[PDB]
Amino acid sequence: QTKQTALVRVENVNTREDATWYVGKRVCYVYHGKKVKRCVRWSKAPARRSTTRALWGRVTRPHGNAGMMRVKFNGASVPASAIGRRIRVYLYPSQI
Amino acid sequence: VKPTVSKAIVKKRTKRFTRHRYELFPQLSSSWRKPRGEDSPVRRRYKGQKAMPNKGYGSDRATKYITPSGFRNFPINNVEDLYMLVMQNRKYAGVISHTVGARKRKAIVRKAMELDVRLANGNAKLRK
Amino acid sequence: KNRRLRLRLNPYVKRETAAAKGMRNVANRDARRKAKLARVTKAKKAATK
Amino acid sequence: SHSVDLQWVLVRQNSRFLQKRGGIRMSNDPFNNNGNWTKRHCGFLNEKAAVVKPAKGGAICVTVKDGSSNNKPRQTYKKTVHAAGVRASDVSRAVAAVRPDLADVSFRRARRMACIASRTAKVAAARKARSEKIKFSRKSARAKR
Amino acid sequence: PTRFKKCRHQRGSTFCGYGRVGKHRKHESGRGNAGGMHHHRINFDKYHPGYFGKLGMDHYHRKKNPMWKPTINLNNLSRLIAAEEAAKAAKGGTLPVVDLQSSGYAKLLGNGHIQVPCIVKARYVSKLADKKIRKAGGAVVLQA
Amino acid sequence: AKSKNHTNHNQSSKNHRNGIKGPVPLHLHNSKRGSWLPALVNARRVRKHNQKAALKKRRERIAAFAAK
Amino acid sequence: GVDLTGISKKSRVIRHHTYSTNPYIKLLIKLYKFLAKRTSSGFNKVVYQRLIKSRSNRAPISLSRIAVVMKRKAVFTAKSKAAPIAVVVGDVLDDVRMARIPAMRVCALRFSKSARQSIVAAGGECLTFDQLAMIAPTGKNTYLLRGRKSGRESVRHFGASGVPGSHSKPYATNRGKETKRGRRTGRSYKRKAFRHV
Amino acid sequence: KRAAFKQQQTESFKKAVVARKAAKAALKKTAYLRARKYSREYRGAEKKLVTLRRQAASHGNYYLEAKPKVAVVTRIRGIAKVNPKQRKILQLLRLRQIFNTVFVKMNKPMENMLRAVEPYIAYGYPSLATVRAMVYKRGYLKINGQRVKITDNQMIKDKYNNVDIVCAEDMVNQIYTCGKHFRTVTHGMWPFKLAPPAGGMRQKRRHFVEGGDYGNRDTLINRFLARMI
RNA sequence: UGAAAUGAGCGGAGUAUUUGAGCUGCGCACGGCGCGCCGCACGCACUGGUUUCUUCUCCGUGAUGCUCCAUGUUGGCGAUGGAAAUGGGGUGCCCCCACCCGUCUUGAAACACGGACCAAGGAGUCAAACAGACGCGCAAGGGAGGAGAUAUGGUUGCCAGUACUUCUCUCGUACUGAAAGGGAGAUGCAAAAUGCAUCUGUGGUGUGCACACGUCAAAUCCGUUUGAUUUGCCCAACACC
RNA sequence: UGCAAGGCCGGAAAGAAAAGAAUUAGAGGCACCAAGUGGGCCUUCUUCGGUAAGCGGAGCAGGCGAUGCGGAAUGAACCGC
RNA sequence: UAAGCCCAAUUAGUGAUUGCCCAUUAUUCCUUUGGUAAGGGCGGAAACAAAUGGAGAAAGUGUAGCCCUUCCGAUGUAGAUGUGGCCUGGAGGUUAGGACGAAGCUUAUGGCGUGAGCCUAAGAUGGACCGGCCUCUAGUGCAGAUCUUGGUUGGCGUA
Ligand SMILES: [K+]
Ligand SMILES: [K+]
Ligand SMILES: [K+]
Ligand SMILES: [K+]
Ligand SMILES: [K+]
Ligand SMILES: [Mg+2]
Ligand SMILES: [Mg+2]
Ligand SMILES: [Mg+2]
Ligand SMILES: [Mg+2]
Ligand SMILES: [Mg+2]
Ligand SMILES: [Mg+2]
Ligand SMILES: [Mg+2]
Ligand SMILES: [Mg+2]
Ligand SMILES: [Mg+2]
Ligand SMILES: [Mg+2]
Ligand SMILES: [Mg+2]
Ligand SMILES: [Mg+2]
Ligand SMILES: [Mg+2]
Ligand SMILES: [Mg+2]
Ligand SMILES: [Mg+2]
Ligand SMILES: [Mg+2]
Ligand SMILES: [Mg+2]
Ligand SMILES: [Mg+2]
Ligand SMILES: [Mg+2]
Ligand SMILES: [Mg+2]
Ligand SMILES: [Mg+2]
Ligand SMILES: [Mg+2]
Ligand SMILES: [Mg+2]
Ligand SMILES: [Mg+2]
Ligand SMILES: [Mg+2]
Ligand SMILES: [Mg+2]
Ligand SMILES: [Mg+2]
Ligand SMILES: [Mg+2]
Ligand SMILES: [Mg+2]
Ligand code: NA
Ligand code: NA
Ligand code: NA
Ligand code: NA
Repeated sequence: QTKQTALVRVENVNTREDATWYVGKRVCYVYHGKKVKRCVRWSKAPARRSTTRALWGRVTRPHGNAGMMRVKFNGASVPASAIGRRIRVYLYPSQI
Repeated sequence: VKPTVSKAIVKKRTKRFTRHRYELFPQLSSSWRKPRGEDSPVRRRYKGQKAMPNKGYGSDRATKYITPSGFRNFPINNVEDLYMLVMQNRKYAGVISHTVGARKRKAIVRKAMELDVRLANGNAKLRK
Repeated sequence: KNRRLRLRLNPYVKRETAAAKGMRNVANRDARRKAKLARVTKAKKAATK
Repeated sequence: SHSVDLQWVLVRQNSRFLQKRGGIRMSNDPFNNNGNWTKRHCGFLNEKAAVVKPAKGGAICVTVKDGSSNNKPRQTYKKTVHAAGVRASDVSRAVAAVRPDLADVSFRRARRMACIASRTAKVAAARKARSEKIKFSRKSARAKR
Repeated sequence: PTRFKKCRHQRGSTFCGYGRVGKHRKHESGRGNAGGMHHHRINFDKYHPGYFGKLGMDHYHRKKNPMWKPTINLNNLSRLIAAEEAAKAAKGGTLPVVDLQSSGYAKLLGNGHIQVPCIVKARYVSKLADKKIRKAGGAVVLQA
Repeated sequence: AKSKNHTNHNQSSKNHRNGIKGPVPLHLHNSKRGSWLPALVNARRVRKHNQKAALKKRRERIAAFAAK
Repeated sequence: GVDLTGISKKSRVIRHHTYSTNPYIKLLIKLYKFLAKRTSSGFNKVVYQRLIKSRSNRAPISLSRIAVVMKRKAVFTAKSKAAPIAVVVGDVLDDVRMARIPAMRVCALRFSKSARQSIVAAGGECLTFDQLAMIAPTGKNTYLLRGRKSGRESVRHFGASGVPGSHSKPYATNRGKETKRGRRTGRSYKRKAFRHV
Repeated sequence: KRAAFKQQQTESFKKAVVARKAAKAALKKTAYLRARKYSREYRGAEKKLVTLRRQAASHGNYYLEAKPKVAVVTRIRGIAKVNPKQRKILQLLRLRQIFNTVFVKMNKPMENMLRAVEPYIAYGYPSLATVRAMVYKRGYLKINGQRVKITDNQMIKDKYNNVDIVCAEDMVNQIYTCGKHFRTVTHGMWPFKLAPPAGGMRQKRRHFVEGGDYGNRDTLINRFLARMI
């Protein structure tokens, strides 16, 4: 395998044309750690402080013909413990 | 003194090129040695083996020898050595030799502060 | 594909592109199609006769 | 009889003024405006040379070997002191009168000399303020003669 | 010096440039010049023809002093004449005298054109040398 | 223990690695040693006369250049 | 990959720095490297190339050889034109076989004491390469010359002496040894003196 | 002030700038006229051929098309396990690397050379668009031993030093029409280095007529090369 | 993020410019019929004409910058703290890779041999003969060596060194024959079983650096310089004599 | 005055047309000093002995040996590279 | 109603000739290194103090490479060669350090170098020598020779 590129299967996306629509969209993997560490708006919004963490990326290109897409995460690769876990594909950046 | 701004340092490789199977023999130092065995997997470039150093790993010439602070380390041993760094004080930073005594280090640090010559291992209490 | 490089190598490319635009004009295309078919058919009939 | 070109060939690789440390070739030549080990910057080697040195206070001294007495070591280098507030371009012109190919480095060195004098005064004032609030066990005083 | 040798370069090369198959053994060819006619014949014949066999008469108790006879040619005679004498030397006039045996030469050979005419005291002389020196204006006087 | 007898397997590759060098051109090493003797002797006399003519021609050219 | 079989056989050994430790040699190389680069002179290019060569590849020339070749050039040379400067990248040695030589201007890396005396006494002059660059910066009116190397004992020894047509001297300290078999017809065979090529 | 030699260089440089601008404008005009002349020649030749075909058909005769003069050859195999005869021919064709592409004259001496190395190459007869795309997008000249991308007509004119070759259109015309300078133009260029064909090949080990790729594809090389250029 | 924005794209200027398409003039090519007649899809030249449709068109900034570095926007975090960041180091875990080293051998992960750990030790050395490459001195000459001499006939020592000398010795400047023994220039005139004369001279021919006369082509910032070539001399070399 | 040969003095030279009428990542030649190797093995075609052999023995050429990588699940030699 | 065999396609009688997935291959971009490398610059242009644009610019094989632009190659056993390549003991020079702590020793002490290695930090280690640079020199670099010597060690609280 080549861990710099991830493969994400998105519900209701079963054609290559469907996966083309999501090219360039933001992708987020949500998990939690053991200790509460620094997050965005740590001082501004103390209610956001949690063990919950996110790793972000973007969709680069469709994979195959059945709606699979390739995702590249910011800098680092997605952990292998995320295999089989939920990935969030947002509707922004929007071309509509 | 602020160091001269250079392009981003890439650092093609971070891990060392350690000797093959040094972790299994305590007498074997981790220092690199070219494997010359006729059946050596490392020498034969097997996929899941340790890599070997070569010319390709060489670092970019524009940022070579640059410390994370942005200076280049120039070893110094006394006060008079600092005057060599007066003009190019944004390029080089002095490194006091380990065997230089505390008595002499006090004079070296004080003179460096006046000359605005960065010391890599000087008194970090000064310069804030 | 690059505009500057193509024009630098071929200063006549603007003339060629203008000719391409005219050929792809729909009114020009239909009129040319009618004229070409008519005059080729006439030449064939006259040569046969 | 023995030119700078010949002398540079002789001493380029080995010289008491050459400081090769950690892969860096520098020079502690007192007549080197830069510290770089090049033929142009070797003030001790060149027939004519100039160097920008500090003086007591904010004054800037220019030491010139004009070539007339290179065989007289005590008469080789002559010092002329420019009073504090001298423009760095004036010091550059003074160096350029002998070595036109050292004008740019001499100007920068003249600026650096002024900056160091100002910073030394500022650092010394701060150090004295810190020292005035400390009771020192010992204080050494050189005996006057 | 030891630091310039291939041994320094070969530290860590194991076989030190002698190979894994052949290896560096003790005497794979025999010692010295052994096998000059067997298994080394080609080397001896192609590089040292004439090595084997006998030739000529024997001379017991050779004494080289009786056989001493160095030679010098006419075109080299200026080496034994001082520069001032050579300049003043002209054909038909006063000429320098060269004593060959005191100069370490026994026979005058006579190759090439003689540069400065002179009188030559020699133990031996070739016929061509004697002819040429007389034609040039010099002379040869026998000595012992 | 028997071994291989003979082969020419790699010899062509070795010969072509530095290439089969072309023959020396006919204008070089064109010695007549060992050829038919009477023609060789006659040619020698002709060549001797040619050398004498070459010497005379250069003498004439030297005088011509000196005069002009 | 790119098919480049035997591409390394195209590469040639070209040296750009001298092996010499002579500081004065290095100064001359610096001077003529600049002149070869900054001037349109074939003479400067050749002189710079020859200043890098090894001592064995800078053969010495004799004064008699210089005098002979200048005379060959002096004839067929206009009477209004001055004789060229003999330029030798190497040592110039005296010849005792030539007593009388004309007045010539000779530039060389080194002169023997006798050779320099002979040149001066003949009315000529000896020049160093810095003077040659001063007065002939492009090598105008120069006669570039090379010494002889084919008469050297090393050359005479090169090659096997036991093959037909070979006349190389063998490596033997004893002249009388190695004279019987392979060298005389009466001792087995004699190596053939000639072989057609 | 300014030194005397600095002033002299300044005067020379001003004149050099003036000459550079004027030469650039003159070259652009020359290239413009030549490109116009070539474009009309291509249009006229095509129309003449179309009319000649119609005249033959209208009376039941047949028009025999001219045998193509220029072939475009690309290498579709690696550098492993090549016999020496094929190895030398590929070297002479300058096809030393996979997907190297060259233009050759389709004469009998070259045809026999191509036939001996069919399994390693795929070749056909190029069109004007194929020639233009390769010259403009993949055109590199041999200048002082260096592979230099064609970026202006000045480097073309300086490279060839010929009145008939001063612009990229001159280079394109020479290749396409097989002019008197076909060898000079083709030899002056670095061999074309193409990307693998998007969409893939069919079967590199079989002839094109066999359903593979290594044969003569006639004009079908153009759509093969379009996915590569 | 404009630290030289070469742009059909940036800046000015003007409603023009000429590409193609239609429609057509003459000549010539082309095709069908057997001499010049008919046709001509619309090829070539007039860079033909008509502008009915389709286009934008032109001009513009050298480096007086040899090189490198240095110039946005919006939030989050960071207001000197056991702080925030980035990199490094440590340990574990995931998914994917991954047969034990050294050795002989065509072939080793091998049911082929040496292989429990660590420390210290452990293997191309010295001398002589020759050769080639490269560095240095001198050069038809180079160099000793042994030994003397005195600064030193002095000084614990530095000083077992350095400085100086050689009618010698040695390697070369000459080679050949088993030996007795002989022993090499060129040119001219002439053919004497040692022919005469002259001494600034490559023994001759072919190919051949530079340089000197010119002569063409390309490019010039118009000063030239990048090639090629004629002739002369040809250096070093190579080949015939 | 012919022939053979070695030269000298002149002439002419699409520097090699046209007819499919070559191409070249074509600097040609010349030396000097040396190392390792001189057990091989495999394969497409040709091929000898043998019932045959993962057997022995050759030819032309590729390959392994000396070399991994991507493929044939696995394989020194197969495919791709 | 293959996920078998033979043939044939690329979203399908619709309107055109690249379905998709994997290389140390190809194209291209960045970086290193070496060339039979290709070029340009190197006569400091002018002007410019601090308090409050900068720095460099070496005629050069090789260095932290004089600087910049450009092109091409880059694997490899036996083997060859090179390296202003690394390291060790000693000598001739030069320049420094040390009782305010030398050598040696210790490391989740980091930094630098493709690498051999170098350097700093800490020792709640040590107690007197020693570093850099040029040259000279040699008993100069260890993982394994059923290698030598010394110590240790699982077997084992076992037979
Ligand atoms: K073997
Ligand atoms: K480079
Ligand atoms: K250098
Ligand atoms: K080992
Ligand atoms: K135990
Ligand atoms: Mg193996
Ligand atoms: Mg310590
Ligand atoms: Mg100035
Ligand atoms: Mg090896
Ligand atoms: Mg060896
Ligand atoms: Mg052996
Ligand atoms: Mg063997
Ligand atoms: Mg007998
Ligand atoms: Mg055998
Ligand atoms: Mg001789
Ligand atoms: Mg396929
Ligand atoms: Mg195949
Ligand atoms: Mg505009
Ligand atoms: Mg910026
Ligand atoms: Mg076996
Ligand atoms: Mg083997
Ligand atoms: Mg093994
Ligand atoms: Mg087994
Ligand atoms: Mg075994
Ligand atoms: Mg055994
Ligand atoms: Mg001799
Ligand atoms: Mg032809
Ligand atoms: Mg596999
Ligand atoms: Mg469809
Ligand atoms: Mg390699
Ligand atoms: Mg020792
Ligand atoms: Mg630990
Ligand atoms: Mg030892
Ligand atoms: Mg050990
Ligand atoms: Na690293
Ligand atoms: Na197989
Ligand atoms: Na790669
Ligand atoms: Na590169």
